[PDB]
Amino acid sequence: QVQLQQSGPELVRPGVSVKISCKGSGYTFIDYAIHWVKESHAKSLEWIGVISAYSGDTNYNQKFKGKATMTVDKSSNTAYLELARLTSEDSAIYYCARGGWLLLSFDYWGQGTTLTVSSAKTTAPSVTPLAPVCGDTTGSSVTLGVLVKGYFPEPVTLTWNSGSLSSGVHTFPAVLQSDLYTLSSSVTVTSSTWPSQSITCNVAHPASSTKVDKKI
Amino acid sequence: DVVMTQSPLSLPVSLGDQASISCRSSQSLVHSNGNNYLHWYLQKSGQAPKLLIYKVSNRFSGVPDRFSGSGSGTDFTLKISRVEAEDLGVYFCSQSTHVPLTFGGGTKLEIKRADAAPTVSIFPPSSEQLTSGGASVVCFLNNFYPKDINVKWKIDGSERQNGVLNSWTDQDSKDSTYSMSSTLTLTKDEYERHNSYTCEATHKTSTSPIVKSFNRNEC
Repeated sequence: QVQLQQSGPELVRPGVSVKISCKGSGYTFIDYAIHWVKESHAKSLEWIGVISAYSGDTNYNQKFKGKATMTVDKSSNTAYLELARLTSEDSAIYYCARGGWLLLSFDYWGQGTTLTVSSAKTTAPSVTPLAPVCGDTTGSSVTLGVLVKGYFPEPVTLTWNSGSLSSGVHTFPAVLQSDLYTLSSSVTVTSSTWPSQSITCNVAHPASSTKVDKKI
Repeated sequence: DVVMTQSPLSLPVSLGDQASISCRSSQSLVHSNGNNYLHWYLQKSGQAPKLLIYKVSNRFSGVPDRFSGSGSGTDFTLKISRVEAEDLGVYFCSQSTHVPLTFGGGTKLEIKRADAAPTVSIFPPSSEQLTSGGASVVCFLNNFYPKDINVKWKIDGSERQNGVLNSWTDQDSKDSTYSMSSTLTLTKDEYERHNSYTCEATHKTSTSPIVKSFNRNEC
């Protein structure tokens, strides 16, 4: 089957350079061309250029020239996109696509990459427990939560009672504040079964971390 | 630069139902050899866009028999007869007839269910964060629909607010509702100079705003 094996993901600092690949298989490499697309957190997709076959090489979309540079390697089926003068404004997912003629356009894509451009150092979270709403707000079902604020990089794991409380949980998308991230999750359960001290919040941040209990 | 405008951005459809998406371009996409080089791609959460239709009407390999393609030059429409579970996602369209290529804005197709009012919950600062010196107040407005809501923080009646961090979930797999969290962060200093802290939400399930607040920590 045709397949394009891009290889990412990158976490890098400002003003640096990164070259990211696209390896094609299942087809005659020199009978097509590789296009590259930017997937913004603003989520519309954006074409930056094409190299090989029909072409507007080096890099070539009004926005991206001089910024990105595109190169090839027929001996080992790999394309190369090179971004440099990197900023946070360049954190995105970069796709590589086979540019097909009249059996029209992008018929195969890459998995995407993900590049995170930050100045923040590896920072372990401060996780602290959210106990029952106003304190007088426990009548029929209660909701409790845990704040995981201030860590770098992603991700973080967060469960409630080892994995056994899954119903009614809601964990949020990590949002970014000022170089570091924050996450929250809430569990709602029946009022008669807590304050037993039967609920513990479990957080794991791979650069070494661990879990808090909702007391009384 | 052919701007492709596509509407609607959001389309709540019941499964089983039929849907249609408009895609439109500022310059005719009919090339000198005669073809409209318009295309539709589907990007599912967390996957890479996949082609779904090319030219205007051509289905790609193993695309289910239920998607049509129609158009010419500046107006084009995708239609699906029975919307199915594996069809929720963002549809895109592109034009290859002119360089550079442009992608339309996207149309996220969601499930259409009934109005549900958020359950709102406010939490005071963790007695062990004060010890650090920060003071966050978190507020969850869980399980509501439609997605439109606006949450406001009031400290002692005033809504002076800027230190807010909001986060939102996508449409739940079971009840098809959403959930949001709002966090107003302050310092232990700022925080211990005030009394009440309110959280209030505006959603079409109530003509009165939903309010939640508590009192204390000062002097």
